[PDB]
This record gives sequence, C-alpha cells and structure tokens, in this order.
Amino acid sequence: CTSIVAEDKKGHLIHGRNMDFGVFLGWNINNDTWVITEQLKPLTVNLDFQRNNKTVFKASSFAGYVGMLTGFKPGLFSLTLNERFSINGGYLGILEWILGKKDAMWIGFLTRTVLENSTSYEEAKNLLTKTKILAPAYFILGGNQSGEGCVITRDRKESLDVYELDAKQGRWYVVQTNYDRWKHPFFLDDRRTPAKMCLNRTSQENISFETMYDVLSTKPVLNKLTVYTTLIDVTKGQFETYLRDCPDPCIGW
Amino acid sequence: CTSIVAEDKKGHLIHGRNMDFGVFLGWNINNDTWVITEQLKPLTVNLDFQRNNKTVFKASSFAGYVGMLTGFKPGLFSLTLNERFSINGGYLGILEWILGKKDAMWIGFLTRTVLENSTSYEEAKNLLTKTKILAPAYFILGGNQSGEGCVITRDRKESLDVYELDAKQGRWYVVQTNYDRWKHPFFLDDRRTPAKMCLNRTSQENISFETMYDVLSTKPVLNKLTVYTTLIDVTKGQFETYLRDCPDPCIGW
Amino acid sequence: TEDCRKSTYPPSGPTYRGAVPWYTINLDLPPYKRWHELMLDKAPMLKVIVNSLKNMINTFVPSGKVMQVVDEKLPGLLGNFPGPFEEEMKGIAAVTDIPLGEIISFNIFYELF
Amino acid sequence: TEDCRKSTYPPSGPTYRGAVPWYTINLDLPPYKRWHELMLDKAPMLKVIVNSLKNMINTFVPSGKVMQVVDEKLPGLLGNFPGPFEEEMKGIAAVTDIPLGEIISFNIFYELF
Ligand SMILES: *[C@@H]1O[C@H](CO)[C@@H](O[C@@H]2O[C@H](CO)[C@@H](O[C@@H]3O[C@H](CO)[C@@H](O)[C@H](O)[C@@H]3O)[C@H](O)[C@H]2NC(C)=O)[C@H](O)[C@H]1NC(C)=O
Ligand SMILES: *[C@@H]1O[C@H](CO)[C@@H](O[C@@H]2O[C@H](CO)[C@@H](O[C@@H]3O[C@H](CO)[C@@H](O)[C@H](O)[C@@H]3O)[C@H](O)[C@H]2NC(C)=O)[C@H](O)[C@H]1NC(C)=O
Ligand SMILES: *[C@@H]1O[C@H](CO)[C@@H](O)[C@H](O)[C@H]1NC(C)=O
Ligand SMILES: *[C@@H]1O[C@H](CO)[C@@H](O)[C@H](O)[C@H]1NC(C)=O
Ligand SMILES: *[C@@H]1O[C@H](CO)[C@@H](O)[C@H](O)[C@H]1NC(C)=O
Ligand SMILES: *[C@@H]1O[C@H](CO)[C@@H](O)[C@H](O)[C@H]1NC(C)=O
Ligand SMILES: *[C@@H]1O[C@H](CO)[C@@H](O)[C@H](O)[C@H]1NC(C)=O
Repeated sequence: CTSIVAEDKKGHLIHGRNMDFGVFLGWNINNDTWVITEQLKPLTVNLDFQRNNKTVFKASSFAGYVGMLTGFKPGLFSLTLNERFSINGGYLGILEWILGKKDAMWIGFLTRTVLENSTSYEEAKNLLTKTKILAPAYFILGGNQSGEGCVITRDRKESLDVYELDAKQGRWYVVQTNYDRWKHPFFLDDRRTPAKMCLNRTSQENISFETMYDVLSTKPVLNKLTVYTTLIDVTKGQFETYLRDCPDPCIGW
Repeated sequence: CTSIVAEDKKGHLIHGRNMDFGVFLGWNINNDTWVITEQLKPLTVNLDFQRNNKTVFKASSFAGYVGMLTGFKPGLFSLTLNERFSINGGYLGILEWILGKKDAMWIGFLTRTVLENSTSYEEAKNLLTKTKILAPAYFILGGNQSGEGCVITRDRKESLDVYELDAKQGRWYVVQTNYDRWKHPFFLDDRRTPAKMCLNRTSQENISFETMYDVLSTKPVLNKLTVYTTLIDVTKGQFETYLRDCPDPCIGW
Repeated sequence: TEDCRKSTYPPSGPTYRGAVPWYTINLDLPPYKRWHELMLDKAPMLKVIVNSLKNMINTFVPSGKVMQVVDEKLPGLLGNFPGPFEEEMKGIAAVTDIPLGEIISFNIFYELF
Repeated sequence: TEDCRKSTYPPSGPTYRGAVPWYTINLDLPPYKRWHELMLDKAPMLKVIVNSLKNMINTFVPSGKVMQVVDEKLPGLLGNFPGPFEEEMKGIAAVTDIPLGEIISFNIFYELF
C-alpha cells in the first residue's frame, strides 16, 4: 500500500492512499488477478459514522472488519495505516495477550479508537506515537493546517521515527509504502521511488485531487493488489474511494 | 557492556561504564576465563591525547585500536560506546563500502572524531545522532551540566531513539547495555535490571564515584567478560580505569 | 517504471472498476446492532472469502478440522476484546451466520499477517 | 543476581586486577608516528592475540592460507580510510611488525562483530 500526505503552495493538505492487499490466497491464472484482491473489491464500502445524526468520521473499510484502515475526521485530521513487517513482531504480541498481558491495543482498533474519539491532529499524533500495540505498523497522519503531516514508523512498544512535513526545507509531501524510509525495499516493486518521481514531476503548485490520483494510477504504485484508491481533503471535508483494476500489462505488487 | 550516566541531587554528573568483550576466541577451561578478555587486560591503556601540550581528550583503549570506546573531553562531555546487534547490519555497510559508497563512518572512528574535534555536548549529540555509520550501535553521552545525558540507539542511517535524563520525571540516570530499551534481553544475565535495582537502592542523593563503582561491581553487571571499569566526571576532570576480575563463582556474561 | 499518468481524474477507463457505496453507522445504537444493516447486504460476499479460505486451507491440512479449532477454541483462547469490538464482532457473527472465530480472525488479520 | 555491592571503592580485593598505565599521544606528530612510543611497549602482547587468533582459525581452515588473504587482499579490498586512521594504522603495522591487514581487522572488529 501507498500513503501520501501532500501540501500545495497554499498550504492545503491532500491525503491519498492506495489499498494493496490480497496475495494470501494466491493468483487467478484465468484472468491474472489475486484471489483475495478481487474478493475484497465487492466488500469495500464507505462508512459514515454518526453520533446524534451528525457525522463523527468517515472511513473506507471491508464489510465485517470493524477496525479502520482509511478514514478522516472532517475538518480535523486524516489517517491511513500501512503494514510494517518484522522478524517476529506480530506473534510475540499475540502471545503475551493470550498469556494475560492485555495492556496493548490491536492495530485496527487503535486507528478506530483515534478516528472515533480523537479531536485533534496532535491528540491522534500523540496517541498513535505512544500507545503500545501488538504488532509494528506505519501511521500516516494529516492535519487541518499546513505542515501537519507525518509518517510514524512504529515498533510494538516504541516510535522509531516520526517523519514530518517541512515546506520551508522543501518537504512538501511525505510518502510511505511498506519498508522503513532509512532502509531499502524488498523487491523491484519499489512503489516509493516512482511515487516520489511523480510527486516531483507534478510539483507542489499542481498537487490536487487530480494530480494525486495521477500519482496513485501510475504503475507500480497501481498494481494488481490495489483494491481501492482514496482521496481525502480535511478542510474541504471531501472523502471519496474508487475501486481499481490493473489490466494486463501490469505488475503483481 | 554497561554504560550509566547519573545525576546527583546537586545536578553533578557521574559517567561509569563496564567494558565487556572477548567471547570470540572461546573459554579457558583451566582458570575459567575468556581467552580474549584476559589478553585484552594487559593491552588496556589510558591515553592522554594532547594538542600543543594541552589535553584535548582522554580515553581508555586497547593498544593498537585507534578508535575510542571510552573517553571524555575535560569540562565538556563524556562518551561511551555499547555494541548493538542486528540481523544483518554490520556486513551490509561494509559491502556498500567495498563497492565504493564511502559516505558512512566506521563506529570506532566516529567516536574518535567526536572526542577529538567536537567542542560541546550538543555538537557531539548532534553528530552522534545524524552521522551515517556502517553498523548499528548505542551511544551514551554525558555533558558538562545537569540534565545533559542521553542514550542514542542508532541504525546505520537512522536514530531510532534518544533517551534523555528528566529530573522532572525522576529520571536521574540512563542505563544502556546490549539490547534495545523497549525490547527484552536475549539471556538470563539481563545486566540492565540489576544495574537499575542497585542504582535505585543508592538513590539520587548518594550517587558518586564510590557508589557508581558499587553498581559496576555487582554480578552480573560485573562478569567474566569485564575487561575494565571506568569512572568519569567531566566538570571535575577525573577519569579512572581499573582492570577487573570476577573470581569463581561468577557468570559467563 | 512507467511515465507519470496524466488526465486520469475524474475516474474513468479500464483502471476504475467502479464507485464505492455509502453506508451510515449510527454509534448511538448498541455495538451489537451497529453492523446489522450492512452485514445483511454483504453477508454473501464475506462467505465467498471464507469458502475460498477453506479450499486453500484444505491443502496443508483438512479444512473442516482446522475450522472446528478456530471456531471452538480461538474465541476462548484470545479472551474478550475491549468494547465495542467484542460486541460489534459478536453482532456481525450472528447476522452473517459466520462463526465468531472466523469473524475474529478476519478482524485481526493484520497481527496474523 | 547478587545483593548490591557495598564498600568496594577505592578498588581493592579479588575483583581489581590492577591499575591502567597512562600514555600521551601527541596529535602534533604526523599520524604515522603518533602511536610509535606506545606500540613499542605493547607489540608483544598484541602478537599474543594474533597467534591465539591463528590457532582457532586453524581448526576451520588452515591459518596460513587465511592470513595470506587478510594481509595481501584485505587492505586493497577495503581501500583507504580517512586520515589520520589510514596513516595511524599504517604506522602501527610498521612498528609492531604486524601486517596491515591484521591491524585493520583489529580496528574494524566492531563492524565485523
Ligand atoms: C477473475 O475471475 C474471478 C473468478 O474466477 C473473479 O472473482 C469473482 O468476482 C466477482 C466480482 O468481482 C464476485 O462476484 C460476487 O459473487 C457473489 C456470489 O458468488 C455475490 O454474492 C457478490 O455480490 C458478487 O456478485 C465473485 O464472487 C468472485 N468469485 C470468486 C471465486 O472470488 C474476479 O472478479 C475476476 N477478475 C477480473 C478482473 O476479471
Ligand atoms: C588464565 O590462563 C591464561 C593462560 O593459560 C592467562 O593468559 C595469560 O595472561 C598473561 C597476563 O595476565 C599473559 O602474559 C603476557 O605475556 C606477554 C608475552 O607472552 C607479555 O608481553 C605481557 O606483558 C604479559 O606478561 C599471557 O600471554 C596470557 N596467555 C595467553 C595464552 O593468553 C590468563 O591471564 C589466566 N587468567 C587468570 C584469571 O588466571
Ligand atoms: C469513545 O468514547 C468513550 C471513551 O472515551 C467510550 O464510551 C467509547 O467506547 C469510546 N469508543 C471507542 C471505540 O473506544
Ligand atoms: C484545527 O485543529 C485544531 C486541533 O489540532 C483545532 O483546535 C482547531 O479548531 C481546528 N481548526 C479548524 C479550522 O479546523
Ligand atoms: C524528488 O525531488 C527532490 C528535490 O527536493 C530530490 O531530492 C529527490 O531525490 C527527488 N526524488 C525523485 C524520486 O525524483
Ligand atoms: C580534526 O581536525 C580537522 C577537522 O576539523 C581534520 O584535519 C582532522 O583530521 C580531524 N580529526 C579527525 C580524527 O577527524
Ligand atoms: C560547558 O559547555 C559550554 C558549551 O557552550 C561551554 O561554554 C562551557 O565552558 C563548558 N563548561 C562549563 C563548566 O560549563
């Protein structure tokens, strides 16, 4: 998956993400697709969470999955979750949970708790940085003001890095895929480098829903695992998700 | 190895460390010692690095090793280095070095460059945090004022954590052994927990060269791998190193 | 890789399967009733995934005996989840006729990987 | 563990092998000459480590063939180090009669682990 928080010349924030998931069950050799990826598409839904007939937050989720992987709180902040892989992170947390240590939160529930009950970009940022979790993860958070964008690379009990926008320094966007920024990607897929190349070619002046969707439609940023694309604007309050296809020729992931 | 930076009630800093090293060559079944550890003792030397008959920095080193693992700059800061292990950190950096990418510094030389040419606690801290290195490491830094103590957990190209003294919170010391603070130790030895137990029993008011040496003389903090113990006081300018022995009964590491 | 794509928005063409439908979840309802409406609409599709998981599980080990363990032993093994998730998932299991252990496995797939 | 030690300082007793001698390194000298004085005193002991390292290597592989490679191939393979380290280590190799490749291996043992 790819998560991008971008800042136009006007300091306006755009948060876009591609949801890639579904190799677990294998490959459909009949039409060149991933089994789960195709099955996750008809399950994808937009969700309007309301309290007292008023929207609290909106999200993109899979029916039956009560945690939130893509969402925003209109006028406040936007949050997307990217998978982070470790040698043995996920299962040590489950183990301590079964053996009775329950002071850590599941990743899907934490982002749900933040979108539901967090009232600010810093409150979410502070909670996303400090809360113990059962598995490593990436948190990509955008705010309601300029400069409020960051990637939080998490360990189960520590925040290894918080990478923030610095428009003065020339950092008008933050990109996060599935490998630590200071390390290297596992494969050729390397969706991060082309994502930055296309973000660069667009330039800060032209970043928009149109140019952001252009970035997330370029292979390998778009790939066979891409279930949907989401575009978010916190201050405007617009949140839209589109199912995607990558017809041959394309790339697996 | 164990590194401790402590702060008394009067804000005075004490920096002590135990240099543990020498399993590589095996165990002497004749007198229950590590081969290298015993051979490193008669090679240990205190070094007074002078420029124009003026002391720049003093260090504890092994004759023939031009990098610095234990040292201080009188009146400015004190630096100790602890080994950090990763799945494949050390050799990926050497490999890129052989293929011509030389934008990273060797760990022993970096600490030497800091002790030799850094003029303040912040300059060293800033360099130790930001400088690219060929292998992961822990940097334990003490300053010439109260509150100037930190442990820098390093990746080859990133600083994963900087753990600082907080008199507000009650953090009058920082301890670093050979495992990341937010994780768990590899073995039973767990020299960190006894160090904190003994540091705690001493209490902030009584921390000194005498009580610090007490902490570093308690098993397993003192162990068969312990080549020497160092006690440092930056403002006073006192720097002492003692070769150690752990007679049976003791522990391997 | 590929040249950065131009003029792809608004979405159309072969890379846009379709739009995503909207549903409203009213948090004022108890957790056990929040997903009732949506799960009624999407229960069949979710069963397709489970059926496909049984087929793949069958290769390594017979799927039946595996699913007995997941459905019978996993809920007790993990214990209770904090609210509203435990009741939210219990409601999803009841409406869809999908065992709780499979609903749970779906909701913690990240930790499971 | 053990009860926290009391009254161990100043150092004495069975856990205090001895004091550490002081040496002065004059940075005004060229790098090749800084360690000459100290290495004259400590060359024999450092050779003890090398001999002890050769014997253990001998088990897995003949030590000779390994050290030909280390002494002959490693310096050129790694290239030059930034000053003063390359000249500081070159000086240590000449004074101690220890090949440069072994002096280098000693100074990068951390990266080697
Ligand atoms: C490639 O081929 C596979 C099948 O060989 C396609 O998977 C099928 O995709 C459709 C729509 O994406 C799914 O339709 C659903 O059917 C269920 C009942 O089976 C219904 O309740 C839903 O409302 C929906 O209509 C279908 O389940 C799914 N089949 C399997 C086995 O997963 C896939 O879509 C094809 N992809 C392309 C790009 O052609
Ligand atoms: C356990 O036994 C080993 C040997 O069986 C001891 O290692 C020896 O340690 C002494 C110093 O403590 C070394 O002596 C040195 O000799 C060189 C010349 O050979 C001289 O230049 C030095 O100044 C020093 O006198 C000796 O080399 C070393 N032997 C080996 C094989 O490493 C070890 O110290 C014993 N430990 C205990 C606690 O008894
Ligand atoms: C949000 O509000 C309170 C906690 O402050 C609690 O009643 C409710 O369950 C919370 N929701 C979640 C998902 O934690
Ligand atoms: C922006 O968010 C802050 C909290 O971070 C909040 O106090 C403020 O009211 C918000 N302003 C707008 C215009 O959304
Ligand atoms: C993007 O542009 C920046 C200039 O600020 C440059 O440093 C970076 O290398 C570029 N990345 C790509 C992938 O073009
Ligand atoms: C310290 O002084 C200068 C850099 O300012 C340089 O000539 C010298 O090599 C430096 N020493 C080290 C060990 O980097
Ligand atoms: C401490 O470090 C500062 C760095 O600015 C220096 O000015 C000062 O002389 C040093 N010594 C003391 C005792 O503060």
